[PDB]
Amino acid sequence: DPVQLVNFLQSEHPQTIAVVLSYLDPPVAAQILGALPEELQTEVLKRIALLERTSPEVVKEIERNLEKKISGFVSRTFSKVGGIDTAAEIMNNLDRTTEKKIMDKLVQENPELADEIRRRMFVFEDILKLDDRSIQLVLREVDTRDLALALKGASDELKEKIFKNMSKRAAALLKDELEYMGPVRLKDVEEAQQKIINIIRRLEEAGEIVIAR
Ligand SMILES: [Ca+2]
Ligand SMILES: [Ca+2]
Repeated sequence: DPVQLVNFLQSEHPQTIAVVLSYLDPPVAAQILGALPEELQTEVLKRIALLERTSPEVVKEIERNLEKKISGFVSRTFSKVGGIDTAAEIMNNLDRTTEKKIMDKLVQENPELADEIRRRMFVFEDILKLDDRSIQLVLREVDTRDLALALKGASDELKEKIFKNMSKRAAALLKDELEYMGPVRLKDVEEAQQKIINIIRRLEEAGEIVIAR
């Protein structure tokens, strides 16, 4: 059912439809053209054909911004390459014997790098490997809004590890807000989780807690 497309275009003038249809894959562009009112059809195609001779000023402006946005992505992504994030992602994907060997050597040789990589490897579910005191320390820094949102994207064992580390009442209160907030978007769960991730990272940066490995 493409139809919502047809109504969008139905009430436009031929040159605007020609401009709109030209940024599509031609089979899609044809399906839409075929469904447009019969009286508009021939003239839309004529305008599509003659579009590189008329050449609207809007087309160049669309390219001038398409160009800049793709350019900037390329510059932000590839001007510097590698780094601590890359290193962390690689270690998370290595076989356990290899990553223990690499981490073991870095604890001897360059201990602060090992720590940087350790912090950067941490991912939300790694809270399960934190000890109770560490979790308790993390909780007195995170607010209940941020925590509840973050757990809406969590497994039971994770939720349980949190519940065991708060007062018997505040656990029951937390369980309640999780039941009654409902619809939340992935984006909001991610940054809530990331807010917590940074707190865990800052606390280990200060030597307040240990991240297991
Ligand atoms: Ca980079
Ligand atoms: Ca440190």
